[PDB]
Amino acid sequence: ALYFDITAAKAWAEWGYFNDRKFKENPSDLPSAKQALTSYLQAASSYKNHKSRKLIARILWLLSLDDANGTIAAGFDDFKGEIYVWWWIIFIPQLLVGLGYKEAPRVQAILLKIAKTYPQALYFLLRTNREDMLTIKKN
Amino acid sequence: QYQLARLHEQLQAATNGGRTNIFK
Amino acid sequence: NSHRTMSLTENQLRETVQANCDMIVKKALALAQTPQGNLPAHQTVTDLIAKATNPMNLALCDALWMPY
Amino acid sequence: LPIPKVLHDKAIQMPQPVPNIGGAGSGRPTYTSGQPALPKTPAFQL
Amino acid sequence: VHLYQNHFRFDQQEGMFQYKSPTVPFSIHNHNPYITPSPYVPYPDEALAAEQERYMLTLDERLSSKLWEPRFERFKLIENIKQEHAEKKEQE
Amino acid sequence: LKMNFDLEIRKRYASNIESRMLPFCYEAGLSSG
Amino acid sequence: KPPWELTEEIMSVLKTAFPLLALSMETMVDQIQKHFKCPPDEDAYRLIVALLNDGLSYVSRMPASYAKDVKLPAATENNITRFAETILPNHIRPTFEADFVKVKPTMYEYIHNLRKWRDKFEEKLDRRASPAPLESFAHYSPHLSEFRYQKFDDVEIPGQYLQHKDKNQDFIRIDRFLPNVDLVRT
Repeated sequence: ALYFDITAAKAWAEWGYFNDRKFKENPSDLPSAKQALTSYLQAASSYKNHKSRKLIARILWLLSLDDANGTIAAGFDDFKGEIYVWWWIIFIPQLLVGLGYKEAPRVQAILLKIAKTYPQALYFLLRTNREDMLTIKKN
Repeated sequence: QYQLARLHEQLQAATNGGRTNIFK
Repeated sequence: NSHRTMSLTENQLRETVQANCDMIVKKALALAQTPQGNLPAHQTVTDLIAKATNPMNLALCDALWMPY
Repeated sequence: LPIPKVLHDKAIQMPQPVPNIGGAGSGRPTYTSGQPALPKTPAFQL
Repeated sequence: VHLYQNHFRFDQQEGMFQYKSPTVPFSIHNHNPYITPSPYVPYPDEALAAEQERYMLTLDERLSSKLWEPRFERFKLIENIKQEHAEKKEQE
Repeated sequence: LKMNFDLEIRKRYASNIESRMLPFCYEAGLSSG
Repeated sequence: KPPWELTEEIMSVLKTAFPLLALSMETMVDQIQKHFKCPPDEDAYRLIVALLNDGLSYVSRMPASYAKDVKLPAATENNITRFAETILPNHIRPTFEADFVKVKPTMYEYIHNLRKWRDKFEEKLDRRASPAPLESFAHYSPHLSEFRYQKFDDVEIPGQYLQHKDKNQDFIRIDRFLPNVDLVRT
């Protein structure tokens, strides 16, 4: 079906969910998780129709289950296309929290993309986070 | 006449118009 | 907060998250079920309302809660 | 769509009391609706 | 034939025949295990009265006139219609 | 499509003159009543 | 690297683009932060209420301490003396000291005096002139006198990016701050 499709996000979504279930049943098949992440990215890029938020949530959940080598966090390198960072705006607090948990580069790329397009969606939260970190680290 | 008509109506209602046997 | 992780284990986080989500989903699924026999549709809600309105267990609440 | 001037006579008469028609019955405490502009008052004696 | 207080029926009869034939009812504070309890109750000469009741039942179509022997004719009619329709469908 | 004229005549066996009139009218054939 | 370095990098990228908008937002936040903090009376009321609630909770958890012979256990004397010392204006400190810092009160008298003080502060806060001019919350009224005339870019009304929408082309922009402010006691 994916061999015949042109702009079918449903095929990508079903393949990603299949791989996610396969990874869930056996918690040692990292390649399945990587394929699921790549498929979710493809489907989200194809949709652009408010159904990408669930895929983004699944991607964020998958990213936090990675290993030291970062095997799962490679679908970004294996994926070609644009991101459409508008649909990531609702998840800014999660990205801010995660930029200090094992996956800082991947969330920092998205945050940098957002900073250049929607500054008013990020200014206040970024300022509060900066003050909090400054107080905590070097009180 | 009126009593007979009322009794016939009541019996027909009770027996479901002859489809049911209540006397067995 | 516990200051007791010392492991940062992915498996432990996975298991705990799954268990807590399952508990919440069980609580939510109990409310949407319908009875088997000839009982009214939202009988579980009625049972919970009786439990919540019982004065026997309303009297065991805190004073700052103001059960009255 | 069309809006004639004046309006014809039958459409501008004052409502008159009307009886209950339909064959279903009246006074049934069920969830049926049917309603005329001006129903006629039932008879009573106090 | 079985005899009761105000009705009787034959042994193999699913209805009843009347002898005249050819708590706190209606209170919203009652309780039963299928409804919620009410907060207004604890947890689970005659001519004047008749005149007052008559005055209070003014314009009440069905109750004022009364101030009752069901026969289930519509139910039986629906059963007959459904059976006839099923029988007709069986042929085709 | 039609009118069940036999359901209204039976009410004769159920002001008073008005009540008895309509079954007679339907039985004869006076649809107007 | 440390999280704060990444945060600073993001902030620098955000500032290099949209400098005037960033300046306007920063100035607005600074003014709100500077001129909208509680006066001392409200601080005293808040702390009195907190102490009274803590005392009631303690008495509830461990009954038999409500008698007229239990001498304020749980080492709350430290909290009481610290509050009397470093969290009060000079105008009311002597009275609070004479009422609490002394060893006189038991739990009964402790709660009695706390209730009296709470009543006094509630009555005082309730009789203020609630509608206050906005120009009074500054030395040259940055929010009132000059927001529309000393901003270098348009600013949206905050909180519109938390909603589930598909574009921001129809977001509301700030036009003005109303000149009257309400005082509200919870």
